[PDB]
Amino acid sequence: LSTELSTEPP
Amino acid sequence: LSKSSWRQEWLANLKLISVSLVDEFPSELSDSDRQIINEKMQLLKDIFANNLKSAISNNFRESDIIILKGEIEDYPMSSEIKIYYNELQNKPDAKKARFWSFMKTQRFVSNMGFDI
Ligand SMILES: [Cl-]
Ligand SMILES: [Cl-]
Repeated sequence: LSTELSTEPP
Repeated sequence: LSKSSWRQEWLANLKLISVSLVDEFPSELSDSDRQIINEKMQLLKDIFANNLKSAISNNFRESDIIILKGEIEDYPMSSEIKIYYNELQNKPDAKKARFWSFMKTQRFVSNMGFDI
């Protein structure tokens, strides 16, 4: 899975 | 991105993700503490399988998300999960898996619309 999507919301 | 757009992008990805929930407790705990963590892990397994629609994997090396029973830094050097984590951190081009503590996972799932 790609590392671009953050676990924490914007 | 807004929180709404962030949630929809995660949901689309979670349908195409394999999740592993590890067996290993990183440190010495009482029977009561282990039971409390295990009950929380079981609830997280149900949220990932039924609500987030991810595949549950029995092999942490065949997973995109790895749910831990503590923080990764708390696992001993001899631990299989810790070895695999260290091996992934050293390879810049390697396939990336996320290693999430059960507290980080609880916060994530709550940010997805399933407050636990
Ligand atoms: Cl934790
Ligand atoms: Cl945390």
